[PDB]
Amino acid sequence: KAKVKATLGEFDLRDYRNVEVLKRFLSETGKILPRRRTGLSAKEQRILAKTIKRARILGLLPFTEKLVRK
Amino acid sequence: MRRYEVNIVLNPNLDQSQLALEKEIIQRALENYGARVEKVEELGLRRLAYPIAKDPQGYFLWYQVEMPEDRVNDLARELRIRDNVRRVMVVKSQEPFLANA
Amino acid sequence: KRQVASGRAYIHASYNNTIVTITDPDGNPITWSSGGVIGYKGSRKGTPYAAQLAALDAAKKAMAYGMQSVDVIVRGTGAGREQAIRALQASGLQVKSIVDDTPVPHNGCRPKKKFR
Amino acid sequence: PITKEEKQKVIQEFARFPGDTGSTEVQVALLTLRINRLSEHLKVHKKDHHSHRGLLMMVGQRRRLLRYLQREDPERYRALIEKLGIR
RNA sequence: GUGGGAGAGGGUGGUGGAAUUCCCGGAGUAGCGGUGAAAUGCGCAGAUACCGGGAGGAACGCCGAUGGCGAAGGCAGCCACCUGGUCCACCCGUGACGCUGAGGCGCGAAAGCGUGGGGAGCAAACCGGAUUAGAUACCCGGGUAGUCCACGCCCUAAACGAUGCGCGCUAGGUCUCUGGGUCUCCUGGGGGCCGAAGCUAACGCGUUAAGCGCGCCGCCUGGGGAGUACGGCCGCAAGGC
Ligand SMILES: [Mg+2]
Ligand SMILES: [Mg+2]
Ligand SMILES: [Mg+2]
Ligand SMILES: [Mg+2]
Ligand SMILES: [Mg+2]
Ligand SMILES: [Mg+2]
Ligand SMILES: [Mg+2]
Ligand SMILES: [Mg+2]
Ligand SMILES: [Mg+2]
Ligand SMILES: [Mg+2]
Ligand SMILES: [Mg+2]
Ligand SMILES: [Mg+2]
Ligand SMILES: [Mg+2]
Ligand SMILES: [Mg+2]
Ligand SMILES: [Mg+2]
Ligand SMILES: [Mg+2]
Ligand SMILES: [Mg+2]
Ligand SMILES: [Mg+2]
Ligand SMILES: [Mg+2]
Ligand SMILES: [Mg+2]
Ligand SMILES: [Mg+2]
Ligand SMILES: [Mg+2]
Ligand SMILES: [Mg+2]
Ligand SMILES: [Mg+2]
Ligand SMILES: [Mg+2]
Ligand SMILES: [Mg+2]
Ligand SMILES: [Mg+2]
Ligand SMILES: [Mg+2]
Ligand SMILES: [Mg+2]
Ligand SMILES: [Mg+2]
Ligand SMILES: [Mg+2]
Ligand SMILES: [Mg+2]
Ligand SMILES: [Mg+2]
Ligand SMILES: [Mg+2]
Ligand SMILES: [Mg+2]
Ligand SMILES: [Mg+2]
Ligand SMILES: [Mg+2]
Ligand SMILES: [Mg+2]
Ligand SMILES: [Mg+2]
Ligand SMILES: [Mg+2]
Ligand SMILES: [Mg+2]
Ligand SMILES: [Mg+2]
Ligand SMILES: [Mg+2]
Ligand SMILES: [Mg+2]
Ligand SMILES: [Mg+2]
Ligand SMILES: [Mg+2]
Ligand SMILES: [Mg+2]
Ligand SMILES: [Mg+2]
Ligand SMILES: [Mg+2]
Ligand SMILES: [Mg+2]
Ligand SMILES: [Mg+2]
Ligand SMILES: [Mg+2]
Ligand SMILES: [Mg+2]
Ligand SMILES: [Mg+2]
Ligand SMILES: [Mg+2]
Ligand SMILES: [Mg+2]
Ligand SMILES: [Mg+2]
Ligand SMILES: [Mg+2]
Ligand SMILES: [Mg+2]
Ligand SMILES: [Mg+2]
Ligand SMILES: [Mg+2]
Ligand SMILES: [Mg+2]
Ligand SMILES: [Mg+2]
Ligand SMILES: [Mg+2]
Ligand SMILES: [Mg+2]
Ligand SMILES: [Mg+2]
Ligand SMILES: [Mg+2]
Ligand SMILES: [Mg+2]
Ligand SMILES: [Mg+2]
Ligand SMILES: [Mg+2]
Ligand SMILES: [Mg+2]
Ligand SMILES: [Mg+2]
Ligand SMILES: [Mg+2]
Ligand SMILES: [Mg+2]
Ligand SMILES: [Mg+2]
Ligand SMILES: [Mg+2]
Repeated sequence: KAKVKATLGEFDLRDYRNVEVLKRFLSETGKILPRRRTGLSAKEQRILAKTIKRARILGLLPFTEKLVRK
Repeated sequence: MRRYEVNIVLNPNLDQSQLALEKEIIQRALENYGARVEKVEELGLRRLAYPIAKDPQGYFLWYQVEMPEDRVNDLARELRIRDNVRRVMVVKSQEPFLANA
Repeated sequence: KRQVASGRAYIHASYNNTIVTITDPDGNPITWSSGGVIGYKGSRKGTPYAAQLAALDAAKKAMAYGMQSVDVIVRGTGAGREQAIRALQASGLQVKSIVDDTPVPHNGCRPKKKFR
Repeated sequence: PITKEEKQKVIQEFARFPGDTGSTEVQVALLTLRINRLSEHLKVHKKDHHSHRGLLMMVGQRRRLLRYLQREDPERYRALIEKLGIR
């Protein structure tokens, strides 16, 4: 499978308000994908985690979701 | 004085009488705390990822300001007073860290 | 005596019992069943067979009110979690969708010694 | 905190000559400002013990330099002390 | 000094969603719960399961790491203010200003003490139910102190790398965090794994030394009696040195 950084443009990892790209980092649930799946570096991942959590408080990213399967 | 970004979500049911007042109330409180404005982005109605105050949407305001640092928390306290104000998040402005550059 | 004809079926599966509630589309329940509602008494409630007959009993109970379509909601890890869904599919009630909504805390309340 | 605007006013005040950034007079001046800034932060915030350890170290550093000045040129030590109001 | 950096380092205020419990309403019957089986328990005064509203307390899922920070204890939601340590580049300034450190002074997980709050979940003691030859236990149902906050004590620990601090020297390889660079790589500062020489009783250690040297502090001198007795200092007590 592809990684998220691999299929994406040049984006601001620090902009908490850009949902279209930030949504691509959550999973089927609201969970923040691991580095195995985001292709991010050690430092980039630390920044993403913090920006996603910021967007979650503005109401733009979901804290958790429901899985439609099983 | 440092530079911050003010994010303000308000109730997305207001008419023009109410929206203009709540916004000019925001203008008034900024003047009172010494916050010079630099630019503003008004995004308006936005689908929320979870219900906030039983309402599935929010009305969004973003401000880039330069104000004294000691007065930021007193500015937040004053903004959150209004009923129609739902979220106040004041972030210290940062450099736009690029990725996949 | 209601004629709802479409609604939700919550499967609550724990290791000691499986129990099924069938509600109208806005969540108010209609009928329900469990491993204890059918004959079983003890540890046999948390068996997959009990889960089967439980789902099926609540299914036939909802037929009386005229249900056809069902949106399945599943909570918990337990034996006969899958066995109860498979019963609901075969029950005749057309299964619209299936969602696992098991509530997991964000690590807030200290668990009983059993769960640490 | 301590902005470079304030920093430079102190260095240019205590420099033995223009361009001197590392004199013992310049160091103990700079330290003394950091000491007061911290002890005022510690007047309130009495429960901040980790920051307090940093203060115990600046105090020691200041005293080692004064103890050094005292040995080499005791006149410049008297002038430094009375200018900063210490000991 | 200057210019940059990363970070659950500390303190204060504010704030977000998930979950548990409780209350209100709706809808809805005959059980739920729990175990190896059970039973005590709860349920017709309507529980369990389900939708909605509210209250309150505690802890932060994913990110999360074999990761980072701190002198140690220890430190994970997010925001803001106050603040400590530290690393790198420049080769600018001072001109041996250094190292260690008996005593002193401060910090010091958990449990415990005092005063006043707080109290959702958990839970010593305790009340029950089981198991059992017995059960002063493991398993089950309850439950008080306590766990949480403020202020003041207490000073213990497998407080562990069971490895005191600083400096110099002595093959490399590989993984990694974070800087700088003429950016297959080079070069620092951390975190790991193999391993030269060498050391070690052995296991193992090996540029993060348990190698080679030097400086300084602490400490040991067979087991039991015993961390006891006595004396002293500390403590409200428990008790500690
Ligand atoms: Mg408000
Ligand atoms: Mg059972
Ligand atoms: Mg948990
Ligand atoms: Mg706990
Ligand atoms: Mg917990
Ligand atoms: Mg477990
Ligand atoms: Mg459970
Ligand atoms: Mg678990
Ligand atoms: Mg488990
Ligand atoms: Mg556990
Ligand atoms: Mg577990
Ligand atoms: Mg310069
Ligand atoms: Mg912190
Ligand atoms: Mg903090
Ligand atoms: Mg805090
Ligand atoms: Mg009720
Ligand atoms: Mg009964
Ligand atoms: Mg009960
Ligand atoms: Mg009870
Ligand atoms: Mg009864
Ligand atoms: Mg009874
Ligand atoms: Mg509810
Ligand atoms: Mg309460
Ligand atoms: Mg969890
Ligand atoms: Mg977990
Ligand atoms: Mg983890
Ligand atoms: Mg974790
Ligand atoms: Mg660690
Ligand atoms: Mg470290
Ligand atoms: Mg530890
Ligand atoms: Mg700092
Ligand atoms: Mg020079
Ligand atoms: Mg010279
Ligand atoms: Mg000389
Ligand atoms: Mg000492
Ligand atoms: Mg002293
Ligand atoms: Mg202690
Ligand atoms: Mg304690
Ligand atoms: Mg107490
Ligand atoms: Mg309990
Ligand atoms: Mg118990
Ligand atoms: Mg026996
Ligand atoms: Mg605790
Ligand atoms: Mg420890
Ligand atoms: Mg030994
Ligand atoms: Mg020891
Ligand atoms: Mg060395
Ligand atoms: Mg580079
Ligand atoms: Mg290294
Ligand atoms: Mg190897
Ligand atoms: Mg090997
Ligand atoms: Mg090999
Ligand atoms: Mg050898
Ligand atoms: Mg050997
Ligand atoms: Mg060997
Ligand atoms: Mg080795
Ligand atoms: Mg060397
Ligand atoms: Mg050495
Ligand atoms: Mg001794
Ligand atoms: Mg003897
Ligand atoms: Mg013996
Ligand atoms: Mg012995
Ligand atoms: Mg013995
Ligand atoms: Mg003995
Ligand atoms: Mg002994
Ligand atoms: Mg002994
Ligand atoms: Mg004895
Ligand atoms: Mg002896
Ligand atoms: Mg003892
Ligand atoms: Mg004696
Ligand atoms: Mg005594
Ligand atoms: Mg006494
Ligand atoms: Mg006693
Ligand atoms: Mg006793
Ligand atoms: Mg003792
Ligand atoms: Mg004793």
